[PDB]
Amino acid sequence: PHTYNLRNKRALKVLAQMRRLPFLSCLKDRQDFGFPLEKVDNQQIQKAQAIPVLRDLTQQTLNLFTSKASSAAWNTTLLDSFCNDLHQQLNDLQTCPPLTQEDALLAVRKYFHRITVYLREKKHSPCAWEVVRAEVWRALSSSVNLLPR
Repeated sequence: PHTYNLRNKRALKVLAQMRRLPFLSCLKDRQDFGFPLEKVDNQQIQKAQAIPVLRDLTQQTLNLFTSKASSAAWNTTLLDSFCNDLHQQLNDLQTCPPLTQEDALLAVRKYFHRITVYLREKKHSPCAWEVVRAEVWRALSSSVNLLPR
């Protein structure tokens, strides 16, 4: 609960630094992605079941930002930092309305698929990448709501 928070702080700091475009540059590309955990309380999914969901979320985020398209869209030093942070998060997690755990996992999958399809359909424009970066930032910030303190 504690270490996930700390390294997620660092991940969010770097992901905010990765922004290249001024705010409000990409209005015509904005897109509701329907992140499935935006309103998911800790009463809904407990510690035993939140950890797999967080693990899959971290894994899919790492996969997204370690693609070749990502290497072409973002500063390489910041990418190194962000990807390393996500991977450390993954190692920590592996060391150990959506309702159940399986529903959460499947919904997270479809959400990252919507992100992939959006980027393809937008031909990886800088604005599409910025829309995705801000979306992932909000998802990562929301996700900490599934851990107790």
